[PDB]
Amino acid sequence: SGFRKMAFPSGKVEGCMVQVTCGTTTLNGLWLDDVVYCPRHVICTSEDMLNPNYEDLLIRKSNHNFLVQAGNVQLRVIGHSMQNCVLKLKVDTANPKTPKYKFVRIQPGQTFSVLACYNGSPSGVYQCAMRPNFTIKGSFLNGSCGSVGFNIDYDCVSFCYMHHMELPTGVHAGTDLEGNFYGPFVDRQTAQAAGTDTTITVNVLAWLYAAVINGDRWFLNRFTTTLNDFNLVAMKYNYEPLTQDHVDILGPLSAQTGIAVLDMCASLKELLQNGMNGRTILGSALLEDEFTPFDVVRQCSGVT
Amino acid sequence: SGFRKMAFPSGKVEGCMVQVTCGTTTLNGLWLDDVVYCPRHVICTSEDMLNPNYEDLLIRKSNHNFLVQAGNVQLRVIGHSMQNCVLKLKVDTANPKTPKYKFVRIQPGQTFSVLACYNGSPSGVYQCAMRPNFTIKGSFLNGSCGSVGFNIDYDCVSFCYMHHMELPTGVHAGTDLEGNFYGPFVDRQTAQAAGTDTTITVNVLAWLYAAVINGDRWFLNRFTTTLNDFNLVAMKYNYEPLTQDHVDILGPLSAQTGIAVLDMCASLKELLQNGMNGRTILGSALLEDEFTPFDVVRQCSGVT
Ligand SMILES: O=C1C[C@@](O)(C(=O)Nc2cncc3ccccc23)c2cc(Cl)ccc2N1
Ligand SMILES: O=C1C[C@@](O)(C(=O)Nc2cncc3ccccc23)c2cc(Cl)ccc2N1
Repeated sequence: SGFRKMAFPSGKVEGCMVQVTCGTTTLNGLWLDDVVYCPRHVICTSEDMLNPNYEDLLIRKSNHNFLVQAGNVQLRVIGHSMQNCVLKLKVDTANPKTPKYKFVRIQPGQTFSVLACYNGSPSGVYQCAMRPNFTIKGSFLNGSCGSVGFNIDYDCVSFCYMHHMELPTGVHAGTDLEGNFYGPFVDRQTAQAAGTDTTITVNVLAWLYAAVINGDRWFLNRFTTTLNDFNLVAMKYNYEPLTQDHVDILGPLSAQTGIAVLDMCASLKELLQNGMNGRTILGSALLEDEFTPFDVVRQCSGVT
Repeated sequence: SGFRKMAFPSGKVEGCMVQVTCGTTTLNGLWLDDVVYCPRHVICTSEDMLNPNYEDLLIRKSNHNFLVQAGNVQLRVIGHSMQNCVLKLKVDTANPKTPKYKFVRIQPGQTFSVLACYNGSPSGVYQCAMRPNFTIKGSFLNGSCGSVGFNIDYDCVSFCYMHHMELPTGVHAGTDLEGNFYGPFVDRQTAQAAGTDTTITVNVLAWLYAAVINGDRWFLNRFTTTLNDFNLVAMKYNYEPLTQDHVDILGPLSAQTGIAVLDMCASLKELLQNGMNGRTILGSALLEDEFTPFDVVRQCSGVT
């Protein structure tokens, strides 16, 4: 028992991290097969970042201007291309530590592990969620650019996120591995509005099921609700509306605990209207929305 | 910016995890050089665990009864010995993935990363603290035994914890890598009292400094205090007494923020006496004690 914000083991991703330098800018790159992926802002100077013309800036660059270092050995760049907001540097050596992998674009509300890196070196691993507004509440400093987000299914690493920037608000923005930003964000040093964020309702319900599985049951009540009634409350508290799709994904947890989804919704409704009254759930004094129903079942069943 | 409960990258430890079977019991082992370390309860049956005579039980076992599997290849056991609560299985092959390592016994209040494993396979990584009462609030299911806790300093892995058991209270207990339990715990299926736990005061102060570094400053007040006055409050709220040693370790954070340690103590005193009033600090509605002053500086400076 016990419930922790658990990240995937980072080993398969650590073997892919490289350092990419172009001019005076150094950031992280992801080496898979004979290709290194990194943010396209690696080609910028400080004056360029205010309004960069990436096409023009990349033209002034040659393969030899991209210094790729894997650990302490240098990689030879034989090709360069821009795909949306990432650069793909073709190297002459295939990474011998390339795991089985996929590039996937995650949906908001889904979770992933981030391997924070500096100078191509892994420094830490943490679990986070893609916010409904397409930002991530990470932990990233200057040089962290190029760090990736991923999920692991047995031996396959699904890369879903590459870190690009920190908005003036302190939240983080980035792309999938094809260079498409999640959200309305652009890779420019400009004020950018992230939308109104909401709480991931299905995840909070999954975490309430994890609390029940782990003995924390004080919040359970003698009430039930309807999807429509619950959603009136969810709207008032900036929670994502619950759909039958969310109810269906909560099926396994509803079966394991024997608590119908709408009964757990009623518990959540009372928690939202009345607060925690100074109590905690799984060691937290607020409602946690960074565990999906899949995460809760995985952790509560020990999937390796 | 941003502050996350970050674990160390688990790659160096994943390369050491093996599966150890003895009779019908399977748990995790740690393969370093030509030695596999695992909990000595691997030699027990269910009836044995109530009051095991480990010396007698181990006598009935031979090298060939210990099945050690690294990934999918079998290791040949050429020696077996019990050291306190761990078994050391000498194998004829040195682990080619053995990182530079040390066995260290951590002090209560210190933190470490856990690589949760099942059947010798890593399933997740999370950061936790050794509670002042020598328990850990982990996330462990049956089969997790043998999972280890560690810290990483550049290329050196300091192993500090091996998981042994879950107490009836849901908290976790285990040993250092020499088999010495942290706390009064014994490896028996018996009711065991963990002492009264306290909050790691120096860690909460470090986390308050991390909040200040990250912009969350609402809790800062126009007050100061003395070590003696603050400790009267710490005693009342089950917080560890603050010593000049803790003040000295907070030095770097006091210098970075320009907030004297006793001024931060006064902020903490008001937070303890008056609560959070429905506000949050670094996304948390309670006072976090699982980040040491070293963790805060490391994360806030990006040490790889
Ligand atoms: O300040 C910058 C540099 C930049 O490379 C960046 O934000 N990176 C970092 C990434 N993540 C977190 C950070 C925290 C502290 C400083 C830097 C961070 C950058 C890139 C873009 Cl596409 C737009 C604006 C900027 N503005
Ligand atoms: O139930 C048991 C089996 C035992 O191997 C154990 O607790 N392991 C597990 C370890 N960690 C978490 C768990 C959670 C759920 C079940 C098992 C857990 C065990 C070992 C000892 Cl030295 C004493 C009592 C016991 N009692």
